[PDB]
Amino acid sequence: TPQTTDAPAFPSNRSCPYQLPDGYAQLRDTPGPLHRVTLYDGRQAWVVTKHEAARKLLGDPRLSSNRTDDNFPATSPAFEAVRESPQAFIGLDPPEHGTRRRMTISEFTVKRIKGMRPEVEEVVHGFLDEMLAAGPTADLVSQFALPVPSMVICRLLGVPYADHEFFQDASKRLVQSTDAQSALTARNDLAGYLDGLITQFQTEPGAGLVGALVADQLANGEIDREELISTAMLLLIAGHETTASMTSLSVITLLDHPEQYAALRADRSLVPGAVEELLRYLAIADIAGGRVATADIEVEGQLIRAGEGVIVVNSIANRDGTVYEDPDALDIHRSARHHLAFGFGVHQCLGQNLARLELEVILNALMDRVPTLRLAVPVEQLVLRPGTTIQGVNELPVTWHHHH
Ligand code: HEM
Ligand SMILES: N#C/C(=C1/SC[C@@H](c2ccccc2Cl)S1)n1ccnc1
Repeated sequence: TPQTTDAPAFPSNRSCPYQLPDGYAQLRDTPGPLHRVTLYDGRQAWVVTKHEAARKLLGDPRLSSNRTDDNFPATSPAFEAVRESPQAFIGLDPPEHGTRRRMTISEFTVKRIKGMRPEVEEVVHGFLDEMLAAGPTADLVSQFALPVPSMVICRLLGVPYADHEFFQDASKRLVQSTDAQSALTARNDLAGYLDGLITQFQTEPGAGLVGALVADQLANGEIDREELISTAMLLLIAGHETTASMTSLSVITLLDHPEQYAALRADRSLVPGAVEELLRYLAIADIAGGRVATADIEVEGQLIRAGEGVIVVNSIANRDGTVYEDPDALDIHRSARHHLAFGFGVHQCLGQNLARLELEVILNALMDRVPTLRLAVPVEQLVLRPGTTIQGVNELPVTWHHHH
């Protein structure tokens, strides 16, 4: 009795940091914008696997972002720690979505991100100062890739970096837990921490976005205290984990494509385009593609019924050869325009240009200060995170030429 199914298990795990899982390549190749999958609990759901259809469905308000809905597509038991939890605007639909998102946009404008560049460069070179002073070997994740965005997002939020070991540990536990209880505990750890910060700011107004939300919107009853906690937690976790993963995966990927890494070093005007290509190619945030239909939607002859879960798999859409010629070739010179690594539409990543700024500063700094950087272990020996979380590696051993 054959085991072939027409609803393969989803998600799949990467076997190479920068390649689609074998099962995803299969979905990429199968014609049609949609494909059935089976989630961890046996429920069937749709995945979107082509680029233009992914944009269209991300733009369709009939695909709700409401994670509290019973039919929202959960890809791991740990999701249940989010289904029964208060809801940042990543999980809201218009019109509620806009009222909450606009409370935070002032910290992520182009003018603010520009103003942050000297501060980001200082943080980047500070952690490189310390890592290089100590000499190889080092774990790039714990010594550089994680602390840099953590320090940056703490200052943006007004979260004291002195507490970094606490919330770095909680952030990891929340995002990578494979059971609801572990994720729920980390959620509650972070919430209790953030609730105390709020009360402190009500005594002594503080800097940063959390300080501003306490002094203004909270004081005016325009955001619930618990929504403020959920909102700060979203930005804190998003600010830590995603950028850190782009750094480690970009280093791995660039060292596996030395001709392009050399071309990048030789002409730094290529770095912004290289960042876009790396974002398209590494597409680390499929876990951010879940949707639930609130009405029937006809998609190129296929029918999404009201109440069905839909996952917009931007990593697969980003390998659509009708948009990106030879889509599985890394090409830092190609047009990676219109990639979906940050989503599309009303929920397109609030932090996208901070992430672009941090990756540019980081790649230039590594090429400037550590041109002899190389992995200290074979790529095959790295441990990749599973497809139920943000893609990446939890450790990245590196070495380099030690200058005394
Ligand atoms: C390379 C790094 C990053 C990637 C690949 C990424 C990816 C994404 C994606 C795909 C979405 C859309 C989710 C959806 O449609 O439901 C999203 C939304 C979001 N991201 Fe990021 N992100 C990154 C970095 C950041 C950073 C540094 C922040 C800083 C706070 C951040 C904050 C957010 C927020 C707040 C949202 C929700 C926006 C909304 O619902 O209106 N992200 N991100
Ligand atoms: N989607 C998404 C996304 C997230 S980071 C915070 C994640 C989270 C997971 C489980 C429980 C609570 C929370 Cl708050 S969900 N992200 C990543 C980059 N930009 C946005």
